[PDB]
Amino acid sequence: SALACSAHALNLIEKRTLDHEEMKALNREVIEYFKEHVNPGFLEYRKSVTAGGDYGAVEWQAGSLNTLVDTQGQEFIDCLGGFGIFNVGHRNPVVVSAVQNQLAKQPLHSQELLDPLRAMLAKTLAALTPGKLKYSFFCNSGTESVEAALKLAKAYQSPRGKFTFIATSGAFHGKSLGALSATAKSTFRKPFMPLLPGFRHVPFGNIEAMRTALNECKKTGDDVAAVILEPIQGEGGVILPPPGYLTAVRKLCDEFGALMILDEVQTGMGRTGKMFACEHENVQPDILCLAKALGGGVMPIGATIATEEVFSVLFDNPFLHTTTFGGNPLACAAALATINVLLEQNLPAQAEQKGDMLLDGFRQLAREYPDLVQEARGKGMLMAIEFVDNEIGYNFASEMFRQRVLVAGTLNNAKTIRIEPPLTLTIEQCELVIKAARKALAAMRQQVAFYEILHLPNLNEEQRNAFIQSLKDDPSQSANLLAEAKKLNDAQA
Amino acid sequence: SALACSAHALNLIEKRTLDHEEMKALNREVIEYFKEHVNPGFLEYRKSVTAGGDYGAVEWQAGSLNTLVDTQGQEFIDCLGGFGIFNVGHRNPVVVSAVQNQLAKQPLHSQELLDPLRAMLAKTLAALTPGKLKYSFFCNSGTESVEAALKLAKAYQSPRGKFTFIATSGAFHGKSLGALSATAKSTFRKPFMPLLPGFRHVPFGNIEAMRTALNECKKTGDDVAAVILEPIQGEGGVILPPPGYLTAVRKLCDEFGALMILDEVQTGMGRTGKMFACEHENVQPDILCLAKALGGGVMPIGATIATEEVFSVLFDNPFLHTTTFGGNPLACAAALATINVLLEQNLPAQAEQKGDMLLDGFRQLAREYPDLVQEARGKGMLMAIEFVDNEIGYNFASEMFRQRVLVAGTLNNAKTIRIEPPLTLTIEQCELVIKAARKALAAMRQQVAFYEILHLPNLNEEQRNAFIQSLKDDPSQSANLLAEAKKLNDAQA
Amino acid sequence: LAKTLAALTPGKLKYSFFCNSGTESVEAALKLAKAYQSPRGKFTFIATSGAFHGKSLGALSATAKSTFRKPFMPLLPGFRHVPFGNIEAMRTALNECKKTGDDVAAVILEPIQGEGGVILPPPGY
Repeated sequence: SALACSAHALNLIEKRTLDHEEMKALNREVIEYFKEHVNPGFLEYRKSVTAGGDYGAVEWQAGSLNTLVDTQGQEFIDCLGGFGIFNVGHRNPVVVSAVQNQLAKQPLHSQELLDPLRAMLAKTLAALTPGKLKYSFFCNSGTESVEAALKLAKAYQSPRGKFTFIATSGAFHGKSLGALSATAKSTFRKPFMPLLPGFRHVPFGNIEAMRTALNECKKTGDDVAAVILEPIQGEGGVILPPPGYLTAVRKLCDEFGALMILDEVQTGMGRTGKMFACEHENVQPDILCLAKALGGGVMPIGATIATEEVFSVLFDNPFLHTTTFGGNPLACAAALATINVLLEQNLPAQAEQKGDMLLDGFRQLAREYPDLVQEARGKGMLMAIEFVDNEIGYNFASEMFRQRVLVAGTLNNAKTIRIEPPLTLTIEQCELVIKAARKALAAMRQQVAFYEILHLPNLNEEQRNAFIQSLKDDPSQSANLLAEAKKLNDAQA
Repeated sequence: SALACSAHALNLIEKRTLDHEEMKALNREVIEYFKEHVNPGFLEYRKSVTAGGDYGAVEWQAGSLNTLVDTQGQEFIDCLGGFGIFNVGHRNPVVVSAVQNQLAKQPLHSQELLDPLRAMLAKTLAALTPGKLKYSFFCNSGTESVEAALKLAKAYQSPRGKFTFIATSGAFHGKSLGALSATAKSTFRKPFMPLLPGFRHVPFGNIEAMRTALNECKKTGDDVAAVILEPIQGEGGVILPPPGYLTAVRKLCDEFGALMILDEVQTGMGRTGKMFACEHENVQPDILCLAKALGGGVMPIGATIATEEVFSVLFDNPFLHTTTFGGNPLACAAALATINVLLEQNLPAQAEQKGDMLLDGFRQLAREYPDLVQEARGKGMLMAIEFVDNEIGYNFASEMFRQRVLVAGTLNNAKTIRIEPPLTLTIEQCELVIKAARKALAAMRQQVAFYEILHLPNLNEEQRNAFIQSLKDDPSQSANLLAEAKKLNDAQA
Repeated sequence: LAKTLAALTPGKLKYSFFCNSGTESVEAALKLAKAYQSPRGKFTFIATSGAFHGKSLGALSATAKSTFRKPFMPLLPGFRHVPFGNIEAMRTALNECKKTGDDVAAVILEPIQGEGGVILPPPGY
């Protein structure tokens, strides 16, 4: 019965530790259900099952601020941070109690009485945001964030006869039909077409291009309502735009009277060094999208902050754009807690020193294995290593998973991996990571070399065997023996 | 500073009671901020400020399961239930601890490791849902619910060459651009047009119409992908469709190979008498949208449950439709708690007896004041009273607000008011409500009559004064004195 | 005529369709491209700014002047304009569309923009 299934899951919430067969039990239901009620695919493409072991790595509870412990007790260092969620770490004590307090009083609002925390957050965000960004709208996610932004721009610009929206190729903005009209990857968009009419993509980091789009549209009577872009393409592979770009986009917008929308969903809340990435070039957008880390990894939340000139649209009919759960008290709680922590222990500043020590650490590794890595890149605690193959990439992401270091990448989309550990990552865990990636890079180089030695056609078995022998006895020579085998295979060529 | 504003709001979370000037202080910031950072409009159109009093009615904390207490200590009976959110009441002790437990372990997931509660919920929902509905997708709201539904239908039906979507006039489904393409009110849609191409509306409760839409589209090569409707139009004014309709829609769909999407966002989780409204006619949709009350008024959540045949689309590329926060552990917690409570204290069954005692109670009041009410209507604990004017309606919703009974309606959209108290409303509070609405209906009838006596043109001041005199001395004669004044005004006519 | 035109036209141009005007000309062209390319999953059409191709709703979707188009919008979905004589631009349009899953059905242009003011494109264009 559903009554049955509810209770069994209800008692498991209460349980805090597990007998080894209580574990086995669990992991087998959880795989069983994932296959029959969730998606069977996540069992196919995820690194938690491929490299799971005998059992998958089913989540259990948070370890420290930076660690995660599965149902077997294995503790993982999070260098994923839920793709930019866990900026203040897992269960940050300051956020968890702000939530638990608010939970004692009133978790959600009535929707009729002026709820106080939504004012306080709207206020704080006004304070925290650059230039004339004043009004906040509150939703539940990063996609609802962008949607409302699109709606604001729309309601603003359509009376002025402007309907077209420029977005950028490689841009991600959300999976809901409205945001998916601005999101750019082929794969994500094609099945659900036709999407919103009038969304046109230009290359990212290309101001010369965006002028031509804004101008062509002008000429043909399809004038641009708004331009929407991320400060850094996060999912897009940690693409950094050319210095001056965001500033130059900002003028270009101002020149053509087009609203500028900044999707700071993955670069907001101090990840890139500054509280908002658009502060590195000190650029003020007309609209700013926030989410993910705004909810301190405790709560889900999305905020849309805009200038007064733009948010005015909603003033005369405030019900034009509502949401049911948006701005609920205990989500509010969470953010104010997160906003407080970020300014107190001043973690944007931490983001920049840990963010360069790490990244440098990776582009060093990247010089030492140019045969497995094209490049590493990032800005503050948002960074990514680009491998040569998805084969290799998924092999890196997977290898370290076993070294109990949790990074990105799935079975297929894995050519470039992303490193996004909490901003609260210690200097001790910082090395432990670059160390783990060095071991990982060694072992892969071993395997890569290993095959290389085998299809050497001119090389005979007698010689090949000598190399394979010294390879296993000395994996350090994986590069030397290789060169010696290739040099030998060419000798008999 | 933002650091400053964060802390002040942070300490207020900690505070549990307020000195009367600590109150005054609060309510004035909260109004001040709402005007300068949230919306000034909500101060114009909401009943919390118009009828606020000297101060507005700023929320503070939950009272009992059915009561809410503002910053002045005034306790309100919730006959709104957050528009169908608070189905198991405010802070239902069983939900709050399931949440607080899960909060001690891990609030959000890593997105790499198989999270156990999302299996358990996916499982339970499979159990709880009629027919072949098997797979659940998890999002954050009611709008994200429908969006994914639209996306499932799309990804299913577009390979089969079907792109058009029929929705119904009066339908509400969400404010995000995708759902807003199916949502039907003019007001909500117009500013943001052009929306998704290929959405066509037909009248609700009209099977004769929907045949013609499905057939016309067939003829013209624009074959219907899916039909989407609510079992009852909730926001649409508690519109009940003709018996047999939902069943007859279900065949019509099956006949034209069109997917049937049921928006049980506001009629789900036991409000109408059954766990899902589509069980009264025992109809199984291809897709089912859930939200609101699924989160036990503690958490925000949305679920999209579908048949295997349909959810298969996502199997081969499970990342086609993801969301960042969807299915997070502590939202999961909340639902399983809510699902458990609803089956335990068997509250759908409570919904039907309280839902008829109330509603009958209103259509009685409705016979006694036919000059202020056209009709009352509902199905289980979803019900609404329809007045004659928005003037009158906002006057009812507002009047009772002061009688500390919290109902729907805003300053303008208020012709029909909705009654949606928690399913945990006691029989004692049940009368207290019908009583409060009787007082309210009296006082309005007084005022209505009062003006009626004044523009009686043939009536002189001397006579008019006698009526006004007895009116104030005996408001019960408001009907009698009126008839006597009108009869007198006609005597001098 | 179908024969003669086959003779008169360069390369593998073989079949002629006959209509009544210059606008009906382009419309059918758009229709041919469409019926050809939509089974192959290609729906977008690149045209050029300054281009004139016709005043009927289909051709007017490819015609480019603001004045001529605005009152009758919304026109055919999926028509995007690039500057004329700019091969560097048209690559980016064809490529951006590729990336976003909106692959280009056909590109339509005049050899010289006539009404467009006798615009001559760069040699090689």
